[PDB]
Amino acid sequence: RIVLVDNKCKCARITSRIIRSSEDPNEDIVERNIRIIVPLNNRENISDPTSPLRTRFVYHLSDLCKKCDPTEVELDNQIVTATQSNICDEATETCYTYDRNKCYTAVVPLVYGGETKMVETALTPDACYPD
Amino acid sequence: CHPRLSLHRPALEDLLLGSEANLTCTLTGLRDASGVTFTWTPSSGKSAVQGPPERDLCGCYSVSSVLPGCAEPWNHGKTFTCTAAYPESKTPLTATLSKSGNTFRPEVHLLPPPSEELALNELVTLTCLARGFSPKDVLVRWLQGSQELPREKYLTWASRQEPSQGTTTFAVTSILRVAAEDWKKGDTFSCMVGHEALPLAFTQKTIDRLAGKTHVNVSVVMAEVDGTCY
Amino acid sequence: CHPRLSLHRPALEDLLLGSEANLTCTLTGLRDASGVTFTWTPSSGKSAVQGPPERDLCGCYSVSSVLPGCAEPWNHGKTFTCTAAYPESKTPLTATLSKSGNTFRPEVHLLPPPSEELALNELVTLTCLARGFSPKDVLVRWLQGSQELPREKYLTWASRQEPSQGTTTFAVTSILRVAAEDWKKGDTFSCMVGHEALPLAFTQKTIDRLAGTHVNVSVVMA
Amino acid sequence: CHPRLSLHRPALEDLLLGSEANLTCTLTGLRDASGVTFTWTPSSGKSAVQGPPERDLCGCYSVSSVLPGCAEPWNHGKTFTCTAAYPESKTPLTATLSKSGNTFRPEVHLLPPPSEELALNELVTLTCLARGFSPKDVLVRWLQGSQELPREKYLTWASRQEPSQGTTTFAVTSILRVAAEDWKKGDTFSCMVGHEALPLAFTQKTIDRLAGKPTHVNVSVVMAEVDGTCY
Amino acid sequence: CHPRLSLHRPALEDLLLGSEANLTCTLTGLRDASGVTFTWTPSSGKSAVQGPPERDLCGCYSVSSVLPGCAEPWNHGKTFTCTAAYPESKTPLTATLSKSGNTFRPEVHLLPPPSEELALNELVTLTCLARGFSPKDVLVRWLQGSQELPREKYLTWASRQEPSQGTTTFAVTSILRVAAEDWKKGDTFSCMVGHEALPLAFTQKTIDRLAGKPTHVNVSVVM
Amino acid sequence: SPIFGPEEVNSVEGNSVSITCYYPPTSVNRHTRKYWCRQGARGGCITLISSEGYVSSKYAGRANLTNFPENGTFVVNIAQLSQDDSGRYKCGLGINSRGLSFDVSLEVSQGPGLLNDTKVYTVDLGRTVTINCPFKTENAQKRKSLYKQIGLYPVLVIDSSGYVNPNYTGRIRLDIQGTGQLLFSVVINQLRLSDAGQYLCQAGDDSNSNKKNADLQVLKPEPELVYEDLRGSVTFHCALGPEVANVAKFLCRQSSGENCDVVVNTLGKRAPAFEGRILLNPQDKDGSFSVVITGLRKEDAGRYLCGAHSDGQLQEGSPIQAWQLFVNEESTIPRSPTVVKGVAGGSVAVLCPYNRKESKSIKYWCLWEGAQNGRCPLLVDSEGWVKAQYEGRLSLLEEPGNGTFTVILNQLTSRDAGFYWCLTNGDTLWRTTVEIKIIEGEPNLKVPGNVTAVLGETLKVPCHFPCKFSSYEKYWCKWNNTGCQALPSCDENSRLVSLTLNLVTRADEGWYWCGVKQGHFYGETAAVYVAVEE
Amino acid sequence: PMPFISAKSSPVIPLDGSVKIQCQAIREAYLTQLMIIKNSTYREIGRRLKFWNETDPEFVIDHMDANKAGRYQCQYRIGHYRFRYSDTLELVVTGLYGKPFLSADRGLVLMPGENISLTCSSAHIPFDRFSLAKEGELSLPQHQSGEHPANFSLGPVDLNVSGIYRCYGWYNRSPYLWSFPSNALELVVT
Amino acid sequence: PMPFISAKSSPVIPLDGSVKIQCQAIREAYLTQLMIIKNSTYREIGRRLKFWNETDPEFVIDHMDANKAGRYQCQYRIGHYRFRYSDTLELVVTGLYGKPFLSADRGLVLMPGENISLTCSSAHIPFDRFSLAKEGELSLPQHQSGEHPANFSLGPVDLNVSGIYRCYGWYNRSPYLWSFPSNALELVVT
Ligand SMILES: *[C@@H]1O[C@H](CO)[C@@H](O[C@@H]2O[C@H](CO)[C@@H](O)[C@H](O)[C@H]2NC(C)=O)[C@H](O)[C@H]1NC(C)=O
Ligand SMILES: *[C@@H]1O[C@H](CO)[C@@H](O[C@@H]2O[C@H](CO)[C@@H](O)[C@H](O)[C@H]2NC(C)=O)[C@H](O)[C@H]1NC(C)=O
Ligand SMILES: *[C@@H]1O[C@H](CO)[C@@H](O)[C@H](O)[C@H]1NC(C)=O
Ligand SMILES: *[C@@H]1O[C@H](CO)[C@@H](O)[C@H](O)[C@H]1NC(C)=O
Repeated sequence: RIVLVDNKCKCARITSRIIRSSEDPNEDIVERNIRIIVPLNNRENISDPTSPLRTRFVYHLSDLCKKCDPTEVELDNQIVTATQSNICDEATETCYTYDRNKCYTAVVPLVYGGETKMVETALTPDACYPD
Repeated sequence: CHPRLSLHRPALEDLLLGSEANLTCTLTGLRDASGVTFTWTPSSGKSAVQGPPERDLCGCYSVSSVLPGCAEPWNHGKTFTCTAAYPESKTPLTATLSKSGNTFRPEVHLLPPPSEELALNELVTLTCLARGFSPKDVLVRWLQGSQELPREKYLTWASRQEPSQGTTTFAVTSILRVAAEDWKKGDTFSCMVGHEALPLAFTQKTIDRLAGKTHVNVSVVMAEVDGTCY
Repeated sequence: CHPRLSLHRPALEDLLLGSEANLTCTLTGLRDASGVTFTWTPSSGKSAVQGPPERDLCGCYSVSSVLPGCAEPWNHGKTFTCTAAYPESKTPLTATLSKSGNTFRPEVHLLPPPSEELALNELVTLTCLARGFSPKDVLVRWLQGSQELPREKYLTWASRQEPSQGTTTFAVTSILRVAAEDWKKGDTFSCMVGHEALPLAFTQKTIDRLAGTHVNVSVVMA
Repeated sequence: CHPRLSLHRPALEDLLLGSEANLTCTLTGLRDASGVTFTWTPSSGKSAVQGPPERDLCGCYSVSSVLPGCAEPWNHGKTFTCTAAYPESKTPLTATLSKSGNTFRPEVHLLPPPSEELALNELVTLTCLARGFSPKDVLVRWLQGSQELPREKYLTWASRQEPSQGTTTFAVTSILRVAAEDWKKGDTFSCMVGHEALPLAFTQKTIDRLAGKPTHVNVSVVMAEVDGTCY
Repeated sequence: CHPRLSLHRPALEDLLLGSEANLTCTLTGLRDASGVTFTWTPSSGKSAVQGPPERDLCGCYSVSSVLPGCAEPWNHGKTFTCTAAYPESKTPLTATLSKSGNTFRPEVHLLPPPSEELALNELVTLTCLARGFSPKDVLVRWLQGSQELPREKYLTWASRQEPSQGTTTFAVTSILRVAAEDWKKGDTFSCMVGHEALPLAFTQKTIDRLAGKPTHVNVSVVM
Repeated sequence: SPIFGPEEVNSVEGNSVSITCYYPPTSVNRHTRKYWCRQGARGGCITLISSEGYVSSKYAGRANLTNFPENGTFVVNIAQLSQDDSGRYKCGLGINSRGLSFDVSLEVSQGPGLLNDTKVYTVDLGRTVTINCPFKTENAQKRKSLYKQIGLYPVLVIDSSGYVNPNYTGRIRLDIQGTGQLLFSVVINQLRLSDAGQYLCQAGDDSNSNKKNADLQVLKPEPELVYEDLRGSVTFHCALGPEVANVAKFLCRQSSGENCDVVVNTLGKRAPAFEGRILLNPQDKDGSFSVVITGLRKEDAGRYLCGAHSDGQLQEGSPIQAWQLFVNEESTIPRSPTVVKGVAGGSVAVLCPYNRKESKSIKYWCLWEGAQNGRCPLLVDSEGWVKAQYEGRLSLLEEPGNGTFTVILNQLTSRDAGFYWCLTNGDTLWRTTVEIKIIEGEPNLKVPGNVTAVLGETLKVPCHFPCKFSSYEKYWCKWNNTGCQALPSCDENSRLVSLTLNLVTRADEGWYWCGVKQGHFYGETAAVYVAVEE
Repeated sequence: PMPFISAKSSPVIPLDGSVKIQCQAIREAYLTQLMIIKNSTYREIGRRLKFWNETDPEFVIDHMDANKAGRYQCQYRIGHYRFRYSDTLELVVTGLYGKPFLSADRGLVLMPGENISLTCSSAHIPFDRFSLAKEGELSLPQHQSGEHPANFSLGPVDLNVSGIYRCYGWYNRSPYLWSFPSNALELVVT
Repeated sequence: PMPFISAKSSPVIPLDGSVKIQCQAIREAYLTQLMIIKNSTYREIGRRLKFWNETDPEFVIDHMDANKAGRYQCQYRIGHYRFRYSDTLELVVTGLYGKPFLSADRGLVLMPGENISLTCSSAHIPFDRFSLAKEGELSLPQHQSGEHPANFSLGPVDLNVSGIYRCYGWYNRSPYLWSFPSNALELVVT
C-alpha cells in the first residue's frame, strides 16, 4: 500500500494500491482509500472566540495532495530545483485539525498590578516546550 | 514564644506575569527588640532592606527580609538559604530551600452549566477545574470572549491536595455566574489556568452554548474523488 | 496577651449525623486565673461542664466550656448567653449567640465529567456544586451507587461566599475521581449536600451514563 | 527588399539550463553590399560576433549578430540598444528590447492517458498542458522515473496565444507516448515545465497509475469528539 | 526577383465545408510583359481563367490561376499537371502534381478537465488531441451542446510530426475554456476533427460531467 | 508506529521485569504523556500506569514508569509479577485511543519446587552440557545405559557397549573416570533444539536399577533491541566465547520461512544488497569483533543471528547471538544525496552530515574497499593528516559547521569511483555512505596543466570557469597538509579566474586549487602543480 | 424517398413574424444547410455542423418578409463530396394587400352528411386568385380557385373538417405574397 | 404502626458467625442507623446514609460474639430534628453450654392429624429453661418451657409444621447466650 499523502493539518490520509489479475488484462483494479478525521470540538479558525463550532468541512482532493516543497531533478548534466504544484501560494490555508508536532498558541489580555499584559497561552500544551 | 523562621516562595501571580519575583524569609518570636542581621547565599546585587519590625501573636517583634531579583536563579535552580542572627543568640538560625522538582502539568477542564439552570433562564454557572499538578501553586482567570472578566465576578477556591493515586497532586475549582441572555446570544467564555509546569506557563479552555452536546448536524462534501492526486 | 471571649455554634456534622452536638464558648488571653467561672443564664436542660486550659498563642491559657445536649434547644431557636470573668477589671465578659434566619436552600448541581478525561481511561472526575445557601455551614458527601465513600477517597473544598449583588450566599464544590471502568460500567454516583435551610436537611443529586449526543453527517461525493 | 532591424530575446533553453543569455540582432535587406556595423550600449564584450553576410530568398542579404551573455544582466533588467549603419541609410537606426514584465506563471497540467487508449495496450499518450503564462517562451522536458528522456521521443507544440479571457495568455501542449506495459506496471512519468515567471524558474508534475483516475475509492469519515489532533 | 513556380492545393476547410475547391498553379517573380500561357493536362472543359493579376512582396509580379468552375472532382486521383510559359529562354516551367497515398485516419481523444481547475470553480479547460494522421492537413472545430462555437472560442496549435518508427504521422491539440458552472450543470461539449482520411470527413467526440461511470466510490462513517 | 519495545517479554512469578520502549526524541514525544495500558476484551486500553503521576490501584507499590528523554525511551519496571499478568500490554504516547503504541506480549510462568525426584539442566543453544549419574556399588561391571522416554515408549540413546543412537551421532559421550569412581557422566556437545525432554538412567537389568530422572532444556538467545534511524547505521559487537574463537563467524538475517539469508560471513561472502556498506572488523583476543552496517533502509530491519559454524551457515549445534533492529523512519538525519556523478578530471564536493552536538570532534573520509571480508581505511582526517596517495587532491573542510562538513576530491579518474564513508569521533555516529560514479565529460573548470617557474620569477596562472558559476564566489585555496586556505586578495570577465605569485620560492612549489563556493557550500574544483627550476 | 422538411409554425407567417423549420436528420451527414431557391439557384441561409442522432436540424427565421419567402430545402453533405437533398417547403407572407370577403351558404353547423360551399371574393381588389386556409395547418392549403367568385366545395364533410377557415388573396405575379386575413368562420361539424 | 425490621439469616448462630439485618426504607429519612439496646442506652452499630426509595437498607455483622448479641432496633432521622425508630429484634449466642438431649415420643412420622410432643432435657446441666427451635425460621422460636423435662406439644401438626427441630438451653441471667445444638429431629409430616 503506497501512501500518496498524509495531510496532517487537514488530517486526510490518501493511500493507493494496485490489484492485478492473470486474465483479461483490462479489468485491472486501482484502489484508493481516503481516511478523513472530522473534529466536532474545534472552532472554525484556530482561536478561542470563533463560530462556536465548525459545521461545514470541505475536502478538495486537489488541495490535500499538494506538495509545496521543491525537489531536485537531473536533466542532462546538471541538477535543477523544481516545484511540484501550482496552488500553494504563500501560508494562509484554513485547515481543521491541530498538528500534533507543531505549536498552536494564542494571546490573551490580562491585568497585573498597575499594568496590562498580553499573555501567551498554549492551545496544545504538549508540543510547546523550549528545548 | 519560641522563635521561628521560614522562607516563603514568591506568589505565582508575580512569577507567571511579573518579570521579577522577590523571595522572602520571615522571622518571629523576638524577645525585646529587633537587631537582627539577615544574610543569603548569593550576593549578586542583593540590596536587601531590613525593614521595620511588626507584632506577632500575643505580642512579639517580627521582621522579614526580602531579596529581589530572584527570577533567573529561580529558573536555574540555585539554592536560597536565609540566615538570621539576633543579638540574643549564639548560633544564627538557618533556613534553606530551592525550586521544587518533580512537577506535573494541570489537566484543565471546563464544564457547561447544568440543564436545570437553563430552565430558569436567569443566570448560569460555568465551572473551571484545574487538576493534577504537584506544586500547589495555581492561577485561575476567566474571560468573556476575548475580554477578561472582572476579578470579582467569579469565585475561585484554594488549591487542595487530592487523594494520592500516584504522586501527591493538587486540584482547584472555580465558578462564574454569567447572564442567561448573554449565554444564549452566542458569547464564548474561557478559563485560563497558569502554572509553573505548564509549557508556556499558561493554558486555556473555552466553552460556548453548543459545547457539551443537541442533535447537531455537520456536512462534508468531498468535492472530487477521482481527481489525479499529485 | 489580650483577653477575648467568643462563642461558636455547634458543628453541622455532629448536629445532622452525630449523636450529641457540643457548644463551645472560648476565652483566651487570660494566661492565669485557672478558677475562671463559666455559667449561662439559660440554666435549664443539661448541666454545663468545664474544660481544661490549653496553650493559645504560646501565652494564653485558653479555656473552653462545652454544653452537651444543645441540639434540641438549637433547633427550637433559643438564644444563648455565655458569661465569664477575669481578675483584671471589675466587669465580666458576656457574649450572645442565636440561630440566624433568612436561610435559603442550596441549589445542588451534579455536573458530568469532561469529555477530555474519558479518552485516557484513567480516573474520571465528577464535580458537585452547591450554590445559594445563606449560612456559611454545609455538608458535602458522596455515594457510589448506594454506599458512602470514606472521606479520604474524595475532595471537598470549603464553603465560600459567592460574589453577588442581591444577597449574601455561599457556594461549595467537591470532586470525586472514579475509575473509568466504574464510570463506564453504568454505576450511579451521587452527591449529598446537607444544610439547615433545607426542610429535609439533605438534598442528594445523582448522575451516571446515558443521562441527557446524536450527530447527522451528510456526504456529497459530487 | 527593405532594410529592417530587429532584436530577439535570449533563447530560453540556453537561459534556464545554464546561464548563457546570448542575444540576437538581425538586419535584413542589405542594399548592395555587406558594409554593416554593430554596437551595443553595454560594450563590455567588445568581441561581438559579427555574423557573416548570409543570403536569403528574393535576393535578400541579412547580417545577424549574436552577443554572448549570461543570465545575470538579463534577469536584472538590462537595456540593449543594437544599432546599424548600413551605407544606404543617411541616419543610423536603433533597436531596443529587454526582459518582459507582467508575467503570469504557467498552470502546468499533466493529464493521464485517455480511457480508451489503455484498452489497445500498445501505446499511451501523456499530455502536459501549460496554460495562462504571458511570455511566449516555455521549456517542456519529460522524465521516465528519474532519467530524462531524449528530446526525440516526445512531441511538443508551439506557444499559441489563447483567446482573450480578459488578458493575453498562452498555452502549449506536449504529448509523450509510452509503452502500455510501462504504464500498467506502475512507472512514474514526470513533465518538467520551465518558465521565466515561476519562482524557481522550474516546475514539474509527476503522474503514475496511482496518481490518476482510480477505478474504485473507499472513503471513510471518522468523527473526533474528544480532540482534533489525529495522531 | 528570381522567377519560380508553385502549385498549391485547396485548403481542407473549403473541401469539407464548401464547393470552392480551386487549385492554384502560380508563379512568383516577374519582370516582363504578360506573355503567360497555362495548360492543364485534364480536358474536362471547365474554366481555368487567370486570377487577379497583382504583385507580391519585394516588388515582384505574381500571376495566379485558379479553377472556379471546377470543385476538384478528381476522386479517382488525377495527375493534374500544370505547365507555364514565358518569353524567357527555351525551357518551359512545369509543376509536379501527385496524390500521396498511405493516408491514416486520425485518432481523436477528448480529455476531461484537470481536477485542480475544477476545484477553483471558475473555468474548465477541455482538451482535444488529434494524433496519427499521415497528411499534415486537419481542422478542429468545437461545439457547446449543439451550437458550433465561433473560431475565437478556442485555440489550436499547428500540425506537427510526431516521433515514431518508420511511418510518418502528425498531431494537433486544442483547448476550450468554459465556465465551471456550464460544466457542472451537465452541458455536453464536443470536438469535431476534420481530415481527408475519414470516410465521413469528420470525427466527433463528446464529453460532459459525470462521464466516469465505472468509478465505485465508497463512503462509510464510523461513530 | 515509531514506538519500539520488546515484542515479547518473559519472566517468572514474583520476579521483577523491565520493559524498555523507544520513541523518537522529538520534543513533542519527550513531553507527551507516556502510558502503559493493557487492552482487554472491551477493545480499549485501561491505562495501568502513566508518566502523569497516575498508578493504578492494582499497580500501586509494585510498579513505576520512568521516562528518559536523552535516550529517547521509557522503562516500565513491574515488581511482584503473577500469572494473571500474562497478557498483551501496550506501550505508547499521548491519548490511548490513537495509534502511537507498540503491543508487548508479556508472559510469565510458575517455577518448580517440591520436586526432588527430577533434575533440571538449562544451557545456551549449541554449547556443551554434562549430566552425572551414579549407579549402585553392588554393580561392579554391569551394563549402564540412558533411556529416552519419547511419548508412549522409551528408547535407548546410549549404552556401555558402544551403541550410539543415530540421532546422537558423534556428539554424545559416556565417561567413566578413574580414581575409583563408580559414577558415569553423559556429555553432549553442540546442543540442538530437538533434545528437550526427560531422560532416565539405568544400570543393567538387575534388581538394583539405580535410575534417576533428569530434564534437558535449551535456552534461545535474547534479542538485544537496537533502535536506529532510517539512513543511519547499526553496530553489532559480536563477542562469542573463546571456544569458538577459531570458527567461521556468520551474520544471518531471519525471515518469514525461518531461513537464513547470510549478510556477511567470515569466508569472504556478502549479500549483493549489502554491497559496499557493511564492515567486518577483525576479532580480538577473546573474539570481540564489530560488524558495522550503514545506509539503513526500510527493509534493513529484522532479526540478526550472529554466530559461528565450520562452514559459516546457520546449522544445528552453532552458538549464536540474536538481535532486533528497528528503523525509525521518522529520521532526523538529513536526506543528503546518496549518489554523486563526477566528471573524469573534474571534481566533487560531498556534504557529509553529522550530529550538531559533536561539532568539536574530528572527522574522517574513508575509501571503502572490498576484496576481503570488508574494510574502510581513512584518507583524510580533520586534525591535519592526509593519505600519501591522495596528496594535493583531497580535503575535508568544516565550513558548513552546522551538522555537515565538505569533502573535496578533484582529479577524479576511472579508479576513483566507488563507495565512500564519513566518520567522526563522537558517540552519535552516522556512517553515511556516498557512492561516486565517474562519467566521461569535459570538466566545467578548466585546469591548465601543471606549470614550472624559474627561481624569483612572477607566475600568473588562470583557470577558466563557466559563467553559470559567475554567481558563485571563486577561490584558489592553496593546498597544505593541514588544509587548503583561500589565498589573500580576480576575474576580469565571466571567465578566467586568475592567481598571481609575485615571487617563486621553494615553499611556493606544491599543489594549488581553483574552485567555486555558494557562500558557505563548495562546488567543482580543479588542481595544478607549481614546480621551481633554475 | 427523400427526407421531409416540416415547419414548426404555420406556413402562413405574417409580416415581421417568425418560423422554425426542422429537417429529417440523417446521422451520416456532418453538415446541413438551408437553401432558398430563387432564380433557379441555391442560397445558404443557415448552417449546422454536427452529427445529429437524437434531435433534428432546427433553423429559425425572424422578421418574415417577401425576400425571405419562397422555396426552402435542406441540403446534407455526406462524405467528401456526396450530396443528399430532401423535400421542398414553401413559406409565404401575409399582410401586403386588403382582406377579401369569405362567406358560406350554410349555417356553419352542417351535419356530417350535408354539403357546404364557401364563396371567397373581393369587390375593390383585382385579386386574380384566392386561397382558403384552415387555421392550425402546418402545410400550405390545397384549396384554391382561379375565378373571381372563388368557390370551395367540401362535399361529404366529416369531423376532421371542423376548424377555423380564412381566405387570402393571390396574385399570379406574386406567388408567395399573400394579403391580410379575411373574416374568420368556424365551420364546426357535429 | 412502626416500620418493620427483619433478619436475612437464621437467628441461631454459633461463635464467629455473620448475619444480615434489614430495615424498611423511609422516603424522607436521610439517615438509617442500626442501634443497640444495653441498659436502656443506644450505641451505634451500623449506619447507612442515603435517601432510600428503591431498596431497603441492610446491615451485615460479622465476628459474632457475646457482646454483639442482644436487641437491635433501626433508627431513622427525618428532617433536621425529627427522630423515628423501628421494631426491635433479638439475636442470641449459641454454643457455650452442653448440648441438651431431645427426643420424640412418636416415631417422627406423625400423620397430619396426629399429636406429637418433643421432650428436651439434660442430666449434667442446671439449665433453667429450654427453647425449641425449628429450621427455616427467620425469627426467634415461640416454643420455650420452664421445667427440666421440657415438653413441647405440636398438637394438630400439618405440612408447614414439618422440619428440623432442635433444642437449646436458656439461662435467665443470660437471655442472649444459648448452648450447642441438640440432636436434630427430622419431623417429617406427610
Ligand atoms: C550563446 O552564444 C554565444 C555566441 O558567442 C556562444 O558563445 C560561443 O560558444 C562556442 C561554443 O563552443 C565557443 O566555441 C565560442 O568561443 C563562444 N563565443 C565566444 C565569443 O566566446 C554560446 O556558446 C551560446 N550559448 C549556448 C548555450 O549555446
Ligand atoms: C602535475 O605536476 C606534477 C609535478 O610533480 C606531476 O607529478 C605527479 O602528479 C601526480 C598527480 O596525479 C602524482 O600522483 C605523482 O606522484 C606526481 N609525480 C611525482 C614524481 O611525485 C604531475 O604529473 C602533473 N600532472 C599532470 C601532468 O597531469
Ligand atoms: C521586591 O522588592 C523591591 C524593593 O522593596 C520592590 O520595589 C519590588 O516591587 C519587589 N518585587 C516583588 C515583591 O515582586
Ligand atoms: C464534642 O466534641 C468532641 C470532639 O470534637 C466529640 O468527640 C464529641 O462527640 C462532641 N460531643 C460530645 C457530647 O462530647
